[PDB]
Amino acid sequence: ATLKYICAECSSKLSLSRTDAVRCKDCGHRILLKARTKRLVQFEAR
Amino acid sequence: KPMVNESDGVTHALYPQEARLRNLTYSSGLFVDVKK
Amino acid sequence: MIVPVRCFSCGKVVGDKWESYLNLLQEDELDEGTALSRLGLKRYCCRRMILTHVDLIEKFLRYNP
Ligand SMILES: [Zn+2]
Ligand SMILES: [Zn+2]
Repeated sequence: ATLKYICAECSSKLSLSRTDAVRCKDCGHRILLKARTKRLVQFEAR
Repeated sequence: KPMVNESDGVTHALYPQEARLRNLTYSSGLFVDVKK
Repeated sequence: MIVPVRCFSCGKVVGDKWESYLNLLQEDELDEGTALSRLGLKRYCCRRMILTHVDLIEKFLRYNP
């Protein structure tokens, strides 16, 4: 149910708030993405 | 070989792909036997 | 970079023909020139479309998450 961030390599829904480091649950790989929006998006099909 | 000495962590065996994304400098350590 | 659906020039469907064509080459060991005619691609506008596609998507897929 939900998520927020992600690990570039070991793609694993993660997340946290301020001063929670910027690492991952396993992969140190301090990168982290920000997975899609819930607000669905629409497109012109042309 | 390339290394990333960052405070709050060891020294990661740095890599291209990451130095780019992170805006680091894909460099490395220079060591010489200083004799006294 | 995935087969184009339909040719830019005349618009004739061509999205399907990708896999079929790749076979008429590998398996049915034919030559492009014929493989294309086999798939019903008449004029060059349709021919050039398939004959020239560079299915990059494959190298893309080969990445990870
Ligand atoms: Zn991780
Ligand atoms: Zn055509």
